[PDB]
Formats: sequence, C-alpha cells, structure tokens
Amino acid sequence: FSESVPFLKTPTNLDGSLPGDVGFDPLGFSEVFDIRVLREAELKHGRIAMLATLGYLVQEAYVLPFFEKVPPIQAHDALVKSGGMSQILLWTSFLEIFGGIALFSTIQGRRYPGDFSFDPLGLSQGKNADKLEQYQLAEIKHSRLAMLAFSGFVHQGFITKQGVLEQLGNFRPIPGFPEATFF
Amino acid sequence: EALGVDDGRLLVPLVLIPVFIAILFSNFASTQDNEDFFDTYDQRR
Amino acid sequence: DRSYSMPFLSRPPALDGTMAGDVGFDPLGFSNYFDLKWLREAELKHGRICMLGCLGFITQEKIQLPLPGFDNKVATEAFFSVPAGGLWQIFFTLGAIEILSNGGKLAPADMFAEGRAPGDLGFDPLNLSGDDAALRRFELAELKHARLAMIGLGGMLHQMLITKQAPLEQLANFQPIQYY
Amino acid sequence: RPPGLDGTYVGDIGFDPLGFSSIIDMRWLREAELKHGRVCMLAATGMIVQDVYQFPGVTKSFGDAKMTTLHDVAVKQGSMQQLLVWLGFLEIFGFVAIVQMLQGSDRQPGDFGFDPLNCAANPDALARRQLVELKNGRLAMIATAGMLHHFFITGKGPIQLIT
Amino acid sequence: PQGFTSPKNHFASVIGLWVLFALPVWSAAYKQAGCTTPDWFGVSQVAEDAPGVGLLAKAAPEYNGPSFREGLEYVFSFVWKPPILIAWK
Amino acid sequence: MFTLKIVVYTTVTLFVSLFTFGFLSNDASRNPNRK
Ligand code: CLA
Ligand code: CLA
Ligand code: KC2
Ligand code: KC2
Ligand SMILES: CC1=C(C#C/C(C)=C/C=C/C(C)=C/C=C/C=C(C)/C=C/C=C(\C)C#CC2=C(C)C[C@@H](O)CC2(C)C)C(C)(C)C[C@H](O)C1
Ligand SMILES: CC1=CCCC(C)(C)[C@H]1/C=C/C(C)=C/C=C/C(C)=C/C=C/C=C(C)/C=C/C=C(C)/C=C/C1=C(C)CCCC1(C)C
Repeated sequence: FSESVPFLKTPTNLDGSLPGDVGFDPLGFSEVFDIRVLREAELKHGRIAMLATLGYLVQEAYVLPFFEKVPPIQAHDALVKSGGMSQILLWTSFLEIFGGIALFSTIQGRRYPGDFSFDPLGLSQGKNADKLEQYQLAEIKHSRLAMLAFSGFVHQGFITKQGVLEQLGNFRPIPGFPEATFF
Repeated sequence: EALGVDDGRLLVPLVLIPVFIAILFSNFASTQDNEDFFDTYDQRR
Repeated sequence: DRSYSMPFLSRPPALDGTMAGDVGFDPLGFSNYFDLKWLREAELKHGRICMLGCLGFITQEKIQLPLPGFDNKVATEAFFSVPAGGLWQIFFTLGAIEILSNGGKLAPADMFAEGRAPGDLGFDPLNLSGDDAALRRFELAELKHARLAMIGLGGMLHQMLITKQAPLEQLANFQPIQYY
Repeated sequence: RPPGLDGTYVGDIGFDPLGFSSIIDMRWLREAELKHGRVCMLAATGMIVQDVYQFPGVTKSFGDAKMTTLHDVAVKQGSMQQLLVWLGFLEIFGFVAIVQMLQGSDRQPGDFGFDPLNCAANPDALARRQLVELKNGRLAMIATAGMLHHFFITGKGPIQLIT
Repeated sequence: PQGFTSPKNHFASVIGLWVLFALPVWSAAYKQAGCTTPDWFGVSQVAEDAPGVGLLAKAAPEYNGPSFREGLEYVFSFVWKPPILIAWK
Repeated sequence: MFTLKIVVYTTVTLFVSLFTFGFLSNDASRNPNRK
C-alpha cells in the first residue's frame, strides 16, 4: 500500500527517484501526464509561492519609500494601472521563454525537471553534493507549504479584512459571526 | 442596418438556409476526388 | 424471440444484443428502415446536447456571467436577453466542431463510410475505454443518461415556458398551472 | 439462497428478496452498506446528544433549534458548508479507494485502515467486530429513520419523546 | 493605456501564450505517459450481464437494407397509411 | 410587413445559395468534351 495513504496503493510510476515522494497521488495525475513535467510544474508553482509568501509578509510589514502603502491586493490593483506590473510581467515572460525551452529539453529526457543549474553560492554544487538530495527534499517541502500558506493568507485577507500579522495579533472571529443570531 | 437586417429573426433564413444547402453540397464534395490534377479544370466528377 | 421490453411485440429483427442500450425497444420499425449507426449517432448527439442543456439550465439559475445581459434566471428568456451576435458565434463554433469531427462526411451515406463507430468522435482524454466490459457499461450509462436528459430537458423547457420560472426556482412555491 | 450472494461476506443470512446483488457488484454494495451504517451511527448519536449538551455558544447563535430546523439554520450559518466541503475532501479519497478496490487490489469494502488503537490485532476479535459493526449500523439506520419521521410528525427530538 | 500598451491586453496575451503552449507541453507529456497503465481502466458497479449491456463495444452493423428515402416514405406512411384498418378484413 | 420581409429573405437566400453552390459543383466539367 501507499506510504502516505494506508488504504491506497503505491501510484505505479511513483518511487524514490523524485524528491519528496511519499506515494501521495490518489488521482492518477502521474499516469495521465509525465511525472517529470508535473515535477517541473510543481517546482515552478512552489518557487513562485515561496516568493509570494515572503513578499506578502514583507509588504504587510514594510514598504519601500517610493511606493504607496496599501494592502497587497490593493498593491496589485494600483501597480496594474501604474505599469510596474507590466514591467514584472514582461521580464518574467522573458525569463519564462527560456524556462519553456528548458522544459521542452526536459520532455525529451536530458535535464532534470526544475533544474536550471542556478547556484551563485557554493551550496550543494561542489564540496556539498552529498547534501544536494537533502536540499532538494527541503525545497519541495517548503514549496508545498508555501503553496498552501500564501493561499490561506489571501483568503484570510478576503474574509477578515486584516493582515496576517494583524490577525495573529488580534485573532477576532469572522466578522458578523460573534453576534450570530441566525434564528 | 447590416444586410438589411433590422430584426434578429431575419438572420435565421440568412444562415440556416446557406448551411443546409452546404450540408447537401457536402454530400457532393465528399464524393468527388479532391486530389491535385494540374489542369485548366477538373474533369473528374 | 420476444422483445423483453414489450413482451407482447417480439424482438425487432435488427436489434441484436450487440449494440449497447439494446433492450429490444423499437415498436415502430425505425431500425428496419433506417441505418442503426445513423440512429445511434443521432440518439447520442441529441442526448449529449440535452445533458449539457440540463446542466446549463441548473447552472444559469445558480451562476451567471457578469457580462451585461447575462443575468436572467429563466433560461428561455436568457436566450433572448443574450446578444444575438454571441449566439451566432456559438452556432458557427458548433458547426465548425461538427464539420471537423465528421471530416466533411455529414450525410448518412458517407458519415460511416470509414467506420468511425456510431457516436465515437475520438473524444477520450482519459483512457477509460481500455477495458471492454467497462466500456460497454459506460456506453449503457451514457445512453441512459442521454435519454433521461432528453426527457428532463423537454420537461424543464416546457415548464419554463409555462411558469416563466427556473426549474429549481419553480420547485419552491409550486403554484399550479391554473394560477398563471 | 439468492443468486450471487455467497457466504464469503460477514453478516450474510441469505437475505435478499430483491436481486440487488444480481445486478450490482457486491463490493460496491458492502461499501455502501458500511458507509451508510457508520454515517447513521454518527447521525443517531448526534441527534441524541444535541438534545442534551448543545455546546457552549450554539445556544445564542441558533436559538434552540432541532433536527431539520437545525439543518435549516446551520446551512444559513456556515457549519454545514464546512462539514460538506471537508467530508467531500475525505470522500474524494474514498472514491479513489472504491475505484482501486473495483480495479483489483488487496483492499476490501469498508477497510480504510483507520485502526489507531490497534484493536484488530486479534483476528477473531476483528471477525466478531465486523458483524458487530454491521448490526449496530443497521440498527442505527432504522433508529435514525425513526427519529427523523417522529420529528416530522411531532417536532420533538429523540429525548423529548422519552422525557 | 489602450491596445498593445494596455496592461489588460498584456495579461490576455500571457494567457493566450499559456493556452498556445498547453498543447505542445502537455500533449508531449501525455504521449510519454498516456494512461498506458495495466491498472488504468474504468470501473462500473453495475454487473456486466445487466439488461441493456451490449455484447460488443462500439457495434457497427452493416445495414444492407432500404435507403433513406424509403425510410422517409415509411415514416410518412405512418400518418397516411397506418395498419389500423387492415385488421377489419 | 415583417412576415413578407422574412418570406422574401427566405426565398432570395434559398435561390442565391442554390446558384452559389451549383456553380461550386465543378461546373466546368459539365461540358460535352469532358471525359
Ligand atoms: C535592467 C533593465 C531595466 C530598465 C531599464 C527598466 C526601466 C524601468 N522600470 Mg524596471 N524592472 C526591471 C528591469 C528594468 N526596468 C526588472 C528586471 C524588473 C523586475 C521584474 C523591473 C521591475 C519594475 C517595477 C516593479 C517597476 C519598474 C519601472 C520601470 C520604469 C520607471 C523607471 C524609474 O523608476 O525611474 C528611473 C529609475 C530610478 C530613479 C531608480 C534608480 C535607477 C538607477 C539610477 C539606475 C541603475 C542602473 C539600472 C538599474 C539599469 C540596470 C541595467 C544596467 C546595469 C545595464 C522604467 C521604464 C516602474 C514603472 O513601470 O514605472 C511606473 C515600476 O513600478 N520596473
Ligand atoms: C453550421 C452548423 C451546423 C452544421 C453544418 C451541422 C451539421 C450536422 N448536424 Mg448539427 N447542430 C448544430 C450545428 C450544425 N450541425 C448546432 C448548433 C446544434 C445544437 C447544439 C446541432 C444539433 C444537432 C443534432 C441534435 C443533430 C445534428 C446532426 C447533424 C449532422 C446531420 C445534419 C443533417 O442531415 O441535418 C439536416 C437537418 C434536418 C434533418 C432537420 C432537423 C430534423 C427535425 C428538427 C426533426 C424534428 C422531429 C420532430 C420534432 C419530432 C416529431 C414529434 C411528433 C409529435 C410528430 C451534420 C453533421 C444530426 C446527426 O448527427 O445525425 C446523425 C443530429 O441528430 N446536429
Ligand atoms: C465558444 C463560442 C465562442 C468562440 C469560439 C468565440 C471566439 C471569439 C474570437 C475568436 C478567437 C473573437 C475575436 C471573439 C470576440 C468577441 N466575442 Mg466571442 N467567441 C465565442 C462565444 C461568444 C459569446 C457567447 C459572446 C461573445 C462576445 C464577443 C465580443 C463582444 C462584442 C462587444 O464588445 O460587444 C467579441 C469582440 C459577445 C458578443 O458578441 O456580444 C455582442 C458575447 O455574447 N463570444 N470571440
Ligand atoms: C470545540 C468546542 C466547541 C464547538 C464544537 C463549538 C461550536 C459552535 C458552533 C457550531 C455550530 C457555533 C455557531 C458556536 C457559536 C459560539 N461559540 Mg462555540 N463551539 C465550541 C466551544 C466554544 C468556547 C470554548 C467558546 C465558544 C463561544 C461561542 C460564541 C460567543 C459569543 C456568544 O456567546 O454570543 C458563539 C457565537 C465563546 C463564548 O462566549 O461562549 C458563551 C467561547 O468561550 N464556543 N460554537
Ligand atoms: C466523455 C469524456 C468525459 C466526459 C464528460 C461529461 C462532460 C459528463 C457530463 C455529463 C452530464 C452533465 C450529464 C448530465 C445529465 C443531466 C441529466 C440526466 C438531467 C436530468 C434531468 C432530469 C431527470 C430532470 C428534471 C426536472 C424536471 C423535468 C422538472 C422539474 O419540475 C423537476 C426536475 C428538476 C426533477 C471525460 C473528460 C470525463 C473523460 C473522458 O475521457 C471522455
Ligand atoms: C422556445 C425556446 C426557448 C428558448 C429559445 C429557443 C431555443 C429558440 C426555443 C427552444 C426550443 C427547444 C430546444 C425546444 C425543445 C423541446 C423539447 C426537447 C421537447 C421534448 C419533449 C420530450 C418528450 C415529449 C418526451 C417524453 C417522454 C415520454 C413520453 C416517455 C415515455 C416512456 C417511454 C416511451 C418508455 C416507457 C416509460 C414511459 C415513461 C411511458
């Protein structure tokens, strides 16, 4: 049976080859599509989610002196009409063209999924390769965690009209519900 | 305006009739040999 | 020998147990005078359109697009509230889909000239037809849902025409027909 | 004995006046029976308890409320939405388990692996407990139906009839 | 901002590029692994001998029978020549 | 007046479609020298 789900079987083409494989694939996504393409998608989603979570925290905590102090959703809305979001979209798309080229290289075997050889510092490149797999595991875990955490953040911001640090400091219930009186 | 179409119902004959005839024409078109011939006109019919 | 659907009428000559959904129900000799592949293709097309139509009847009552003119609870009135250009875009898109699926073979003389099976348009993103018994049971389920959706769409459309009320909306505050 | 009803399943006394087991897979039928029984056990226990405790803050939120009226108030509040979405999340993997069981695996109907207390160590104890679970679940189905229809006729809970 | 300089059009262009790239990337991923698993097959709780289940999937009878025009004439003969009165002979 | 307009539009569309699809049906092949 599967390690993560006791009452399910190991999802066929799902073993220790990819980092963080606890056998969790109840729906046969790894069988409808290639597992390496799905890992590339997962790494892209998780890295963007980690950056988004850190950005949410810092933007709620701090703002640059040349940017209006607004909630992050209001920041997206304000900079869409300001052109900064257009700049971010342009440069991200320019990088992601080569990212898609790398993904097409991944499809025909060759390079590892989500691997861009990006290593400005000497971390698991040389003299530390024995930790690399460990790092990989950590990475995807953080990825997955971020992919949840940011989500909760924004939806909590949608329901309480409070920042995540504001909700932590003042954990009042869902607005209008303490009064209750539904009958 | 447009094709003298001041009422939307006028678009029903202008589309359904050309399509229906086309469907009939399709039964002709599928029957014919649709390969190149390199001639002034196609004698295959 | 007997139909087993109407045990007083004998089995139709062209209705063998090969085709899915076959319980021997053909009191009028349509299968004797029309191609069974064409009949099955027409039945599946009508039923699939009706399944989508019933889902739309429920959803449009439940959810509407924020575009102007798209906010009508009653689907029959929603047809006339939506701009006609969009409906003609839908019609042309569906016609293109039909032509591409049949490959120009839109007549009963040529639609199954290459075979292609009745109702098999090649739409199967998930390989759920690998098992033969599973495929046969799925075909029976599809036919049953198709016929049920045809009847249900007819009922919902006529009741919407009468009451000017959406189906789930009409289920509450029933207000029998003589009230209108 | 009804056709298609072998003795390999626990709780079998050859009871099948209508040939449901002749047209529907017995694995699906037993999975549905166990799920209905467990849901009915939880439902009957909850309907009994809700006439006694009612929790700290539910009293000022829902007023008094009872049974179908409690469902009507709670769907408007939001507890029912949360329960529905979370049990649907669980039932997605339940659907996966049913599909894997029908496709052919070591899984058996009702075997979700939920044995945290290791009460299934003794095999004969588990064999007895399967029948115990089945019969208590069937009794729970009957009792939940009875409580629901008694509330329909009188508007009283399971304890308001007793007390 | 309007047209090719509007940020909404930039977002729409990015979405369109995603849609255009969806077919090659995910089609190739499907070609590598396309539910071609021995355990991958549909399941139905209904018994395979239930009434209405066909003997063979996707049946294509030959139909060496009457033409379409004869069928239409038969359907018209339903309404101008039904077998109602031939019983009283 | 609308019913007359829709009848005229139906008739004109039918005849124009017949003309158009008839001259699309390989009209050049309909000559006595075609083999
Ligand atoms: C390196 C190339 C480059 C260049 C030339 C620009 C140019 C511009 N960006 Mg930036 N941008 C870039 C890359 C670049 N972008 C990248 C990679 C990102 C992350 C995805 C962004 C994210 C970004 C945001 C979020 C915003 C801009 C904005 C702007 C515009 C306003 C300029 C400004 O603030 O006043 C002049 C600039 C200053 C006063 C800041 C000091 C700059 C110093 C003096 C120059 C240092 C060298 C410079 C960075 C050039 C680097 C390359 C060089 C070393 C070869 C301007 C057209 C803003 C906009 O749209 O306008 C409203 C805006 O909000 N950009
Ligand atoms: C450009 C548009 C276009 C084109 C070219 C096609 C092309 C085609 N469609 Mg159509 N279709 C389209 C758009 C289009 N579709 C759209 C937008 C819809 C709605 C979603 C449909 C719905 C549809 C259905 C439901 C069916 C087709 C069928 C067909 C095929 C046969 C066409 C034929 O001979 O009918 C020529 C036209 C007719 C024969 C007239 C229709 C017959 C009337 C309506 C029957 C009335 C029965 C009556 C009410 C019941 C008696 C009641 C009793 C009391 C007496 C062909 C491939 C049929 C098919 O594949 O058959 C195997 C089929 O069954 N299509
Ligand atoms: C799935 C079927 C379908 C397809 C395949 C399809 C493709 C395209 C393409 C080709 C890629 C373009 C370029 C395009 C453009 C527009 N479509 Mg669209 N379209 C489809 C369906 C609908 C519906 C149902 C509506 C609609 C609309 C508009 C308007 C608004 C006009 C305006 O601004 O008023 C514009 C510009 C609305 C409408 O025309 O209202 C008057 C409306 O109801 N469309 N559409
Ligand atoms: C985990 C056990 C537990 C469960 C399962 C549970 C379920 C529900 C439901 C579910 C249907 C509703 C709707 C509901 C509503 C309220 N709860 Mg309650 N609740 C639980 C525990 C506590 C505690 C420990 C407290 C508390 C309170 C309130 C208040 C406060 C304002 C008010 O009184 O107006 C309201 C509205 C606080 C309090 O002030 O209680 C008098 C407080 O300390 N609850 N509670
Ligand atoms: C094939 C394909 C796939 C697929 C797929 C899809 C798209 C499946 C979708 C299936 C759907 C939407 C089926 C819908 C059926 C709707 C019905 C039967 C409605 C009945 C209404 C009734 C009975 C009624 C009524 C009413 C009446 C009349 C009047 C009212 O007073 C009362 C009432 C409301 C009761 C996928 C991608 C998954 C995978 C694959 O590789 C290939
Ligand atoms: C007006 C309008 C609205 C919006 C604009 C629009 C699109 C232009 C237009 C729509 C027009 C449209 C799309 C109109 C569509 C109208 C439809 C779909 C009418 C279908 C009616 C179905 C019937 C009568 C089936 C009844 C089943 C029976 C009797 C079953 C019998 C059974 C059998 C044989 C088996 C044995 C058991 C029993 C139960 C006995």
